[PDB]
Amino acid sequence: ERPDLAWLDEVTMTQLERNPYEVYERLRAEAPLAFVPVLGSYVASTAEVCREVATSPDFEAVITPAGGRTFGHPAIIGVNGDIHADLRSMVEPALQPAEVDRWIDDLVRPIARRYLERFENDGHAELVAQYCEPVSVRSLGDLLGLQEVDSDKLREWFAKLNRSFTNAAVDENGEFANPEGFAEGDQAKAEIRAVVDPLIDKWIEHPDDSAISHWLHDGMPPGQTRDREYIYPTIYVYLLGAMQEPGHGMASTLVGLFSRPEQLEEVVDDPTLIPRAIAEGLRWTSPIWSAAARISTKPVTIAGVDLPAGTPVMLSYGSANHDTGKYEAPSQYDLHRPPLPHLAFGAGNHACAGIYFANHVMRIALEELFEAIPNLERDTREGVEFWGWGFRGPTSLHVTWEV
Ligand code: HEM
Ligand SMILES: COc1ccccc1O
Repeated sequence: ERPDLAWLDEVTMTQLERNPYEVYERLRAEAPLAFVPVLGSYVASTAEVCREVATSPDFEAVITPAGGRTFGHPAIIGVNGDIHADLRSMVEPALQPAEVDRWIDDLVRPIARRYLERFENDGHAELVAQYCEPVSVRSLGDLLGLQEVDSDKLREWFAKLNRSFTNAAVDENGEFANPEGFAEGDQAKAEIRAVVDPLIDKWIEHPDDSAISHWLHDGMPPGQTRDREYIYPTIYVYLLGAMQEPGHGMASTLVGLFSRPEQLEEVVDDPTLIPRAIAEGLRWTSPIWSAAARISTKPVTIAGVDLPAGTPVMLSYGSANHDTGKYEAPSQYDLHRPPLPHLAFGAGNHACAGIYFANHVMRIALEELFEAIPNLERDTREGVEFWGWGFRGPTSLHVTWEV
């Protein structure tokens, strides 16, 4: 429909998943808000357009079509009004900074040590599967009340929900081009129900200090609980992004540091620099790269485009965090970049609710790793591939150390 962008017709889902950067570099220059045919949606590629859409009074929350097919209703990321207010009040207590500070160290640090103890003397490791992912899911899983769900299973669930949620390709008629791509999402949800339904049964009659027990009971009249069908979509929100992204953030940070060996040494020498390294890592490869969206509630003009009411816009925060109007050489990792606002946690009233928790999980994990293996080296016999358009991170991170 937009003639000068006819090249967008030839962009593929696989290309966006393998490497979205060239297409989005072109988008940021030619059309900060652009309809991408294979995604079937407008996409916002620049920091200005992403932040405007995420905070605009003329936009409200929505899930991308494949995300809605995966999570259903009411997922906290895609609802508004009183429902959203209730779901926010539901998840917020255990994420409050003063509360996190009470227990985050006794939570994450023994978990990090346990996973490190399995390989820290091996001299070689694949840190995504052996460390970054297990620490992320074990920390959150224990907080939720899923202590007895093995980290292998939690990692499998977030991988299947990832692929279902991002099964976004549409054909010439706007229909999903890969309809069998949702089946492993459906299978993951079926497995989650068989595991979590008996836990919910128990928590209803015998509440405890797990987060999910508090989702059932907090703020309810005496003897009442939130119906499980009302909270499961937000459980799924957690079992995808909240489980996956701290691991993505850690690993992308390590990859960025390895690309600046002078800066990796600095951080290992002075671990007070770990929060700064993580912040740049999230800017450099944003874990929730283009999974979020908003929908317009009235006619609105964005980046010169007159959008009718009811128009979805995908928020490609990962591209926004490479906006060359904001950063110098944003494709390069630079620990010493001046700290600026970034959009890796989103913006607006649907901005990330778990920032403080997530940053601590990533910080403690990297502190323990560098203490256990100060001579960590990237295994340059293998290259690092990143995968994902909706959610993005390294598929593996092979490392060595002397020893
Ligand atoms: C580095 C790790 C993480 C990153 C980069 C991240 C990023 C994001 C992003 C981009 C969104 C959508 C924001 C928007 O649409 O504008 C989001 C939403 C959310 N995240 Fe985080 N997230 C991370 C970890 C976590 C963790 C560990 C939790 C929970 C313990 C969590 C809880 C939530 C919740 C509840 C929402 C929904 C907020 C709402 O819709 O009102 N996140 N996150
Ligand atoms: C925090 O988890 C998510 C955020 C945005 C989209 C999907 C998620 O699971």
